[PDB]
Amino acid sequence: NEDYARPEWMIITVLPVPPPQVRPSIAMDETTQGQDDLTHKLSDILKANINVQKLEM
Amino acid sequence: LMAQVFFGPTYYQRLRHMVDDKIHARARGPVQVLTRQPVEGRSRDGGLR
RNA sequence: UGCCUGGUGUCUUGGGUGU
Repeated sequence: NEDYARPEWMIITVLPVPPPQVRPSIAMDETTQGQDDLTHKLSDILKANINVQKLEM
Repeated sequence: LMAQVFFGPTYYQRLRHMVDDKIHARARGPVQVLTRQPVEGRSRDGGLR
């Protein structure tokens, strides 16, 4: 569909970052809280993006 | 009684399942952080599915 | 006059209850 599903949109060029409501953090104990799995995966993705940008230039 | 009754001693044993350890009710209470639905468990004042 | 408090992990696993 030209308006809604264009074929080139199947390739990701910009990634949407969900709000913390989607990936809430949990307090494992009284002091240390735990980052969610999605948060760690997004951190890894962003590190890889930074690495690619640094290497390219 | 018009009917005679079978009558005698028998060995009975009390099992761990008592009603006061199973009765549970909930009007409102804690909810999960991710889904904002009632938590699971009688010990946690949870809801029924 | 010295004045009163609601806020509860997550993920696995294991053993059980009723069909």
